[PDB]
Amino acid sequence: KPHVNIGTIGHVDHGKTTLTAAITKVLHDKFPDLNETKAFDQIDNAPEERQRGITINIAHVEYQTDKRHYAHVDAPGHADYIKNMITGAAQMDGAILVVAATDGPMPQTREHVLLARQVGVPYILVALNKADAVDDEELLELVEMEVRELLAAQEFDEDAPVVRVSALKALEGDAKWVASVEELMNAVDESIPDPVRETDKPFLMPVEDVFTITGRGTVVTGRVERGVINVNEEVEIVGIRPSTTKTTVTGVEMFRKLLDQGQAGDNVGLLLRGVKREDVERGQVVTKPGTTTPHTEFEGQVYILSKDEGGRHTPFFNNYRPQFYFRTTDVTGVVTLPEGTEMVMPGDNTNISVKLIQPVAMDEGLRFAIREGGRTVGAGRVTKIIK
Ligand SMILES: Nc1nc2c(ncn2[C@@H]2O[C@H](COP(=O)(O)OP(=O)(O)O)[C@@H](O)[C@H]2O)c(=O)[nH]1
Ligand SMILES: [Mg+2]
Repeated sequence: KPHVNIGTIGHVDHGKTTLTAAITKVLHDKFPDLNETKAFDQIDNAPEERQRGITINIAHVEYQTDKRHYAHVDAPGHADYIKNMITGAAQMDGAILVVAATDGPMPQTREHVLLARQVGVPYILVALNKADAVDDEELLELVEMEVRELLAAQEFDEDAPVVRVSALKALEGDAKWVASVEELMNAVDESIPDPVRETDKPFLMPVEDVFTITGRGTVVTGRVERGVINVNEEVEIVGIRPSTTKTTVTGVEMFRKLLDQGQAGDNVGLLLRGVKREDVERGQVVTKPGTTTPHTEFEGQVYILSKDEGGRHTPFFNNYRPQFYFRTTDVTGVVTLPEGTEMVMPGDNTNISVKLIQPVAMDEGLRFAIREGGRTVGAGRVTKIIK
């Protein structure tokens, strides 16, 4: 019964919210287990979400098929999709592209799929909507060519399936189009690959602080993001200071217990053999040995907080010196703007190149904040690393 994060993406007036309403409905009349059929009113008039200091407008919805339980996310505004995806309100494990068969792919449709590659969304599949209105069959055929050629150039594939649906007629109970969105949810079931168990990910916990206890005890604290660790297994601290450390954890303890295994998500304290207190910093990470290494230069995709959200006032140029909150620490780096971009306004999303004065353990698809002395001015995700 795996849990999966998906969402509808596409142009405005193309019927993303309708299909989301149809999807939840089609499974609620067809399942006692599936949650309340949500109506267009409460999905379209989406609530307001504030995460990491950024304001969003996101509609969360849950439903489950017989193969997976899903966590669906929809937004009203296009910019909200820019916000959500880059700032991770939906660490999406799949995505449903919505292409209205009347218009076809529009700038956002390309912009959404493009941005899907920037944040590492593994799969995108297509829901050819509004087929209740298109007479011509060979027009529909071509509408599939433009898309499948949009998804092919953005490193996706022919493997991804296009499903002609009607988000309206299925929503209105028409058994011919109700079955159409039914096939979608089976494609959704099989096409999107199974998202890895956060337990089965390789071990990773960011360091939060460090103290001296007993005589030989130098505890490190943090909440495990990835994986689990067995007591006395070698770990690897990763580069707030320039070097790469290596030590064998000798005791893990959560609250009253002193476990031999800490799970992903647990607030845990790790006692270590072979380093002292002055060898560990916030933002350092205790990885499984050799799984991850710390880089210094990378290529990211960042969203800048706008005037209305308390974002930066002056636009910034190359050789911009902010801090980058990679995990539990603010590391200062310098910017180079992409060829063609001379200035970054508030509001603007952009690709970006960054050189850090520090080394930081990082992988692609890692959220980070951009701050002016603690005050966050933006956020983003790693897209490409260099050196
Ligand atoms: N005929 C038809 N109209 C649709 C369909 N899906 C959505 N619409 C229309 O599209 C309009 C906006 O739908 P909505 O889901 O809010 O679009 P989005 O949120 O921008 O993706 C509504 O007035 C619907 O009547 C469909 O499958 N068939
Ligand atoms: Mg919408």
